[PDB]
Amino acid sequence: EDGSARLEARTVYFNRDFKREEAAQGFILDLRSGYTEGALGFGVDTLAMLGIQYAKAGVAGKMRFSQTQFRYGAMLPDMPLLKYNDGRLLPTLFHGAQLTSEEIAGLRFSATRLERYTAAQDIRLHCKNKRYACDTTGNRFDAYQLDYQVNDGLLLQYAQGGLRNVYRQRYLGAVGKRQVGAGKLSADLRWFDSEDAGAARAGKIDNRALSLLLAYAQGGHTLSAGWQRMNGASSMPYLDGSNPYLANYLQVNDFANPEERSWQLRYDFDLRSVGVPGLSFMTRYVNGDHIRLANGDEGKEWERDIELKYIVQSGRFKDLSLRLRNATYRTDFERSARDVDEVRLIASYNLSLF
Ligand SMILES: CCCCCCCCOCCOCCOCCOCCO
Ligand SMILES: [Ca+2]
Ligand SMILES: [Ca+2]
Repeated sequence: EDGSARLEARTVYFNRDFKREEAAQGFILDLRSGYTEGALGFGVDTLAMLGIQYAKAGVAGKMRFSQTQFRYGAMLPDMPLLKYNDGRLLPTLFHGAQLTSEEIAGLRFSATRLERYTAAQDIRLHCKNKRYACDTTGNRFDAYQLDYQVNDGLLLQYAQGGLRNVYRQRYLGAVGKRQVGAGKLSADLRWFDSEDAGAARAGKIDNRALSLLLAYAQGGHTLSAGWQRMNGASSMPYLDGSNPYLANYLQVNDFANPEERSWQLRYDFDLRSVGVPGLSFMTRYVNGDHIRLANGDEGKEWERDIELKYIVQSGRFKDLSLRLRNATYRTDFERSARDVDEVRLIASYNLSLF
């Protein structure tokens, strides 16, 4: 790029019913310099965050030549093996190195090694509901990825890596949109293959994760149907501070328990068409079963989400975002412990500093 600077103010109220509620104000500072002039360019990236008391700050250096770029330092990774999580006050912060290269157009290559992270400690296996032991650590996290954009309508994805001494994971993706005929048809195919690696600090891990999402969008209306399936002894592993990149990753639950199968229905409505621009509505529903409980029994769970988003169109407060997120989640196993109603209210404003 030729830079960007982005001061973000984030107001979030969060209510959970099992009761427990929280309110929070956050500030995210994101500065990406341009590159110095000359064949090999240099620049700097800086993250600063402030919450309520959380205070955190990052720097990364970057170089660039041709269509290739390297970065070292503080980082928000966004990729199939690690989707950084956007669902608390201040994002997670990883530390390490990233090389990307796209010298042949439509063919992108990426490599990434992560030493540390800040929710400033060592990288962790996500564990937040049991199975995988908590505080399972890896020395580093590596990923390598190849993106082939076959056409305007189709993108192929391979990726590979893992948390050293916990797990290795492979990934295939295929995304694409197609006009047909007044609206636009979309398919999103994701596959993950994971197993324990090295010392197996978590220890035995065995999982294949498949998800498929299909959408049809015409006017401001969008109907989406998803299908997700887990195979093997294990749940799908991923990093603490990330979300698993699956079709049925919802507000509260990931549907990625062992041997779990689930389906989703979702509807998105943009009311720019009814003449209330900046007003968007969403509702989705996932049903899951076939969970192999440590019990020996089968588990069933479902979740329904409702969302409202409003972007003010004009005024001093123009482009401020109001977002309402509601989750209802129920199981037939460990009901007290994991049933929830959740309400997230989010007010967010991005000031461009340039
Ligand atoms: C208990 C009803 C809560 C909200 C009612 C809204 C009904 C129309 O909106 C559709 C999405 O809401 C689904 C309701 O969630 C809990 C009941 O589950 C129904 C599954 O469709
Ligand atoms: Ca600059
Ligand atoms: Ca899980």
